[PDB]
Amino acid sequence: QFDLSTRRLK
Amino acid sequence: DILLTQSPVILSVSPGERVSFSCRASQSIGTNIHWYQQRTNGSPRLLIKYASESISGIPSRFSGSGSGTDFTLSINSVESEDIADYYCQQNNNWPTTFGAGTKLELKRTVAAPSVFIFPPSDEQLKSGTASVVCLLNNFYPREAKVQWKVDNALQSGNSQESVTEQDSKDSTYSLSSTLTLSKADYEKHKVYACEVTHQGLSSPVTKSFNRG
Amino acid sequence: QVQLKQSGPGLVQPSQSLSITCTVSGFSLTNYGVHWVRQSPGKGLEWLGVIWSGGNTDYNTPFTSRLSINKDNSKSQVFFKMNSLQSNDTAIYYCARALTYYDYEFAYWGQGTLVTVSAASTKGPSVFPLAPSSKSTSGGTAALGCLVKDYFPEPVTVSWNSGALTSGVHTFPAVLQSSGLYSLSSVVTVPSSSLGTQTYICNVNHKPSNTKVDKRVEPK
Repeated sequence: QFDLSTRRLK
Repeated sequence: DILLTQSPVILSVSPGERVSFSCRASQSIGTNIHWYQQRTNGSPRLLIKYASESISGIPSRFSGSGSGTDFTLSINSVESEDIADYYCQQNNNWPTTFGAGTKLELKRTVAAPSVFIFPPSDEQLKSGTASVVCLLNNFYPREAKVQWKVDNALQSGNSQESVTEQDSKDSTYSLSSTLTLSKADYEKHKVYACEVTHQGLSSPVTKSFNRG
Repeated sequence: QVQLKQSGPGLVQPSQSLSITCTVSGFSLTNYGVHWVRQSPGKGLEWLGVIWSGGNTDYNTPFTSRLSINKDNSKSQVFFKMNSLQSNDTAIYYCARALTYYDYEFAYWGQGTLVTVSAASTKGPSVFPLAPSSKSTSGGTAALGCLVKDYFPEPVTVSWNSGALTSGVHTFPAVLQSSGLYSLSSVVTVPSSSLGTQTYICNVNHKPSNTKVDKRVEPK
C-alpha cells in the first residue's frame, strides 16, 4: 500500500 | 479499464544479481507499456517505453521485454541505488492505467545498530511535555526491539517508532523510538534507558542517562 | 532544461475545492500537453486528466464533473481545480509531460503536491534540539538532531546547514500522534571533534503554516 509520508509502498 | 497486475509486490535480492519485475494485463495491449521507478520521496522516473525501447539517461542495466499480456522489466546487475518501487503503465486503451507496483529490497551482511539516547531539551520541558529519543543507526536487517525503562519500570504504549526507508548507499535502516512523558512524570524519576535487541548484537545494548 | 514546478502543499476541508498551479519551463504550453496524475494509498497511481496544446481537455471518467483544467500560455502556467473533496482524495498530485506532444509516456514530472483532506486546523511545529553528548558519541563520531513536533498537516522539509550537509542525514517518516498532530525527527552523524568549530543548523520549513525555523544544535 502506498504511503504518502515516504512515497513508498509499505 | 485495463487491469495491470504486478507480481510479486516485494522482491528481495543481493547486489550484482539479476532481477525481473512482472506486469500482467487483463487483456492484450501489444507492446504499449511503460515502466517507472519511484525512489523515496521522489516522483516517478521513466525507465522504459513501449516494452523494450530505452530512455535517455537511464543505465544500460535496465531492459524490458514482452508482448500481449505478459511483460518483464529486468536489471542485469542490481545496485544499491536501485532500491525503489517499480510501476508499469499501459496505454493501448483509454484511460491509461498503472499497476499497483513492486517493491525492490536489497540484501546485505548483518550490521549491528549504533545506539544513541537523547534527553529532552529544557526548551520542550517549559511546554509541559518531555520527549526522550532513542536512535538506532545504520543496521540490518530491519527487525529490532526497543524497550524503555524509567527507574526500572518497563514502559508500554507511550513510545512511537519510525523507520527510514532502506538506504540507497549502504542498504541499511535507521530507527527512532521516542518516549513521550508529561513534564511532571519526567521530573519524578531519575534513570532513563532504552534497551536494544538486534541480530548483530551478541547481547542487548542499553543506552541510559540520569536526569541531571 | 524541462521543468515542472507545482505550488505548495496544503490542507483542504471536506466538500471544499482543491487548487494547484503547475508552472513549466524549458518548453512552451503551445507545443505540449500537460497531464495530471495523483497517487493515493487506496488506488495508487491514477491518471486524472490532460490539457492539450490547443486548450482541449480530457478528464478521466470518474472526474468528468468535478475536475477542471485551465492554463495560461504566456505565463507558462497550468491550473488544476477539483471540486467536492472527500477524505480519500487525500493524495500526492503531480503534473506531468510526455515525450511527445500527443503521447502518454511521462518523462517529466512536477515535484508533487501533497494534499490533505481534513476538517482540522493547520498547526506549525515546535522545533527542539537533539543535543550531542557522550551518550550520542561512538568512536569519534557524534549523533545530533532536531525534533519537529506537533504539526499538521504533512509535510515538513528538513535540511541541514542550508543543504551543505547531507552525508549521514536521516530524516524519519512522520508519525501521527493521538492528538491528531504529526511528529518527526531528523538526525545526522558528524565527527565529534567538529562540534567545537562547526555550527549545525536544522532548517525546518512547514509550508502549510508558513513556519520557517532554523534551529542550531549544540552540546549542552
